[PDB]
Amino acid sequence: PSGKNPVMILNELRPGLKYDFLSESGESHAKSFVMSVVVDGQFFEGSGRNKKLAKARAAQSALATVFNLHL
RNA sequence: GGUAAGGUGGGUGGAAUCCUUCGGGAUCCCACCUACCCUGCC
Repeated sequence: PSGKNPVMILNELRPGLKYDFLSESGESHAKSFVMSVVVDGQFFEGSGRNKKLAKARAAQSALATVFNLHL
């Protein structure tokens, strides 16, 4: 699969970044997680119900800002 | 007992960029399978 997230778009348009996962909360049926990034020296964040959703949110923010575009 | 929703681990497969002595190296994503955790309905 070529991908399903804004993560791969960013990582193909302009790679050269770092990511930092952050802790979780809630019960197993309402669980949440978060994922942050450092791109071009900027910083971004994005929580979600799972690890992929977190990175998709944070990477979409990192993309739109650093790329001066939108998803 | 059956039915449905979400999360995590493990295994396998698929996919992209960068570098390369073309043997390889680095970065990175997804799906499937299996097990586990947990909630809703009847």
